[PDB]
Amino acid sequence: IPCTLIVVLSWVSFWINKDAVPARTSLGITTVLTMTTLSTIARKSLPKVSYVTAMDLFVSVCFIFVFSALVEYGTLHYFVSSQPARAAKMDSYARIFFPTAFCLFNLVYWVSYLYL
Amino acid sequence: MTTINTHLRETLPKIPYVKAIDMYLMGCFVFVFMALLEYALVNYIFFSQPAR
Ligand SMILES: C=C(C)[C@@H]1[C@H]2OC(=O)[C@@H]1[C@]1(O)C[C@H]3O[C@]34C(=O)O[C@H]2[C@]14C
Repeated sequence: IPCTLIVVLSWVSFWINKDAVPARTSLGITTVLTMTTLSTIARKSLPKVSYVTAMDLFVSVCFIFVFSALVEYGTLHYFVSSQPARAAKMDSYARIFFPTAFCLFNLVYWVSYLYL
Repeated sequence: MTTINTHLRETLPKIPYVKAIDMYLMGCFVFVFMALLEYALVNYIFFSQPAR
């Protein structure tokens, strides 16, 4: 529940205007902070096994997703100066690309790990 | 970097030598520190001449 909440939280940065640079950077980096804090707390439960479980895989995919949102905004801010025609429809693409990719990830993960 | 340093320091004994993970964390910390210091230096000379 908290990791999916943090991912949906990182999603909300797309609805902010692309001109308010401190706003979107602060949202993204604060989200990486909370995801980092949340990662270590969950991992303590089980021992220091060297293989991946279905729970550190989950938090790893969530951390890369938050990271992906932040670096995507980075490329957006880099590209708004070079060509606005490509950076105009980036947020409209992200608003539909991130939730669908996450729901498909959730679908494949939960089906593949509840079939076993 | 500081929060991960604490969450790493809560696990090991107090050994005086530097471990490999300590060297890697210090290298990463120094790289982030140098990036921020580099931004400071490029923010200082920014007004005198914008080419630099
Ligand atoms: C992005 C900003 C404004 C700063 C940065 O750090 C700060 O201290 C500022 C703050 O506004 C308040 C604090 O939560 C912050 C954070 O850690 O990241 C950011 C947040 C949001």
